[PDB]
Amino acid sequence: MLPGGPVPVFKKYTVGSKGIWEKLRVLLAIAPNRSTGNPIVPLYRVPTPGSRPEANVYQDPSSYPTNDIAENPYWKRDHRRAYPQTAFFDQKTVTGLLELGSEATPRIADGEAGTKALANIANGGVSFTQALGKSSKDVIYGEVLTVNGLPPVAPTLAPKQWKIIEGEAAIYPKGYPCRTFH
Amino acid sequence: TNVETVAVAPTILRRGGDWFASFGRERNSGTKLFCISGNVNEPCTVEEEMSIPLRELLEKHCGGIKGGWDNLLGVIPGGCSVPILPKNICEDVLMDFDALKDVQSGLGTAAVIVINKQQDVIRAIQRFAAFYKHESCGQCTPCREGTTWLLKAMDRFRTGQAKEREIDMLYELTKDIEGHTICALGDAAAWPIQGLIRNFRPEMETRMKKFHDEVGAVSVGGWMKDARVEKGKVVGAPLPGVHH
Amino acid sequence: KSIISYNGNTIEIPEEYTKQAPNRDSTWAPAQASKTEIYKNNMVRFEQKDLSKQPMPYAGIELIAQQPVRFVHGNTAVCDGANHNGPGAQGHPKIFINVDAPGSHACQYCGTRYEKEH
Ligand code: SF4
Ligand SMILES: [Zn+2]
Repeated sequence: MLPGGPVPVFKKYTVGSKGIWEKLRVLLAIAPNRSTGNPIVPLYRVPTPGSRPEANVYQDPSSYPTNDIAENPYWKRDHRRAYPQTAFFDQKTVTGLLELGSEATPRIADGEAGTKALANIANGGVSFTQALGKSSKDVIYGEVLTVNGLPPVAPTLAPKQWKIIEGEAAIYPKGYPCRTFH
Repeated sequence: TNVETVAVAPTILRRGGDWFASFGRERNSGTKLFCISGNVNEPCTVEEEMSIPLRELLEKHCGGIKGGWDNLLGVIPGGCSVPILPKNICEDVLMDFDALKDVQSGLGTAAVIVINKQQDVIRAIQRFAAFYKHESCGQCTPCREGTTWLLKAMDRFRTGQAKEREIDMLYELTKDIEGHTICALGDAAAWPIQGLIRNFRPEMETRMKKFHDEVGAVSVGGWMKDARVEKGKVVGAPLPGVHH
Repeated sequence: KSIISYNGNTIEIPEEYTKQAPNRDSTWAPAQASKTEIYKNNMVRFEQKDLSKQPMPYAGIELIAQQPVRFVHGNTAVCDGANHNGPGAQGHPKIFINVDAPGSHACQYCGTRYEKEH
């Protein structure tokens, strides 16, 4: 058998038949495994929800480092005021990253010279197409495109490599026009 | 100014200054009255040069400890506004500002308060908290409230009506005071409890185990399981400190 | 009771139904409408209806004056209207009443009173 059945009747929690009527049912049933579907009164919904003993012992559940009373400041587990800013990049802020570079790969002059170099781009001093044409191969092939020269693809956060299940594990047999992917 | 600080001054001026530098270590010069008190054989008040060792002061100018130097639980070398010291650190620590500061303490009015092993140090610290509660001017928030929380806690740790993690709660309660006040009394209300926790923790935990065995279990805040507000009062548990 | 309508006619209503509640006649708040002003303004919708079967719950302002005062040793009384019989809170938030002053003092949530033993 598989991890998903079939299972007999004496493990299903339904009200069945008893005696000769069970022998007759297993004779006259397309699938004797199957149940009437009526729940078993002693078990289902017993004890009633308004008489559960477990409500007197119940206590509000918690997790340890948040219920810790001593070294549990809120300003460390304040994840709302740590929210990530909505970054905005107009063509000005992108040409500066092109003509100049970035904190990881600087290409900028030191001192007030480089400061006014930033200032020339903050205003309309140099344009995006001008610095796209003034960009050496190492700039584009490594900061706009890839090192291989190919453009990047629409990224996936959590990639999914699909797989097919066929034959016996599958939900439906081979003949049917539906299949099963893991 | 302090009385002594001006009282000495005519003599320092008359007599040349340099000899005062000749007393004591480089930055802790001179003589300093010491009011010894407590469970000492011969309580006394004396004058000595600074940077004198604590042990010579305890043994010579007084009668030594009552019951012997190894019948020593701790010592408080500046009064209640200074954390207690343990026996290990009383063996070689000079009675100056600097070295006492180097063992996370300090010299106050140089009033030594000695405590044998026959005493309840926790009873001494809760008393200092009851004092500071009585002497808070009541102006700034942390002293007004924190002192009373500290009293309500120390009165429970005295009988064990607590959990172990309440001690780290208590350390945070002192840090809620140590720098957020106007005057220095808030720091003085914090420090001794920091010194008790730093050194004599197991006595607290042992009294707590003693409560858990002799009375019953306990939760945060001294609430037991049978505790309840019945008819205007809490009835299902002991209430430490309430005298009114 | 005979209540004069605005239009010059009268409105007869029996005494058991003019009381503001079966335990109290008068109103317990200035903005409360007395039953007479209610009827006098709304008889069109009370006309063929039976007043015995309309809701007439008891007032609490009179059932709480009956409750005996409680006493305590100290300048504080704590109240928490907790059932003590079933699980959970089931009451009202803890409130520490000062009771140093000569008279009784009542919780603001429930009206239970407390005194300083005298
Ligand atoms: S810390 Fe000082 S100023 Fe503040 S309330 Fe206490 S005694 Fe008053
Ligand atoms: Zn109340």
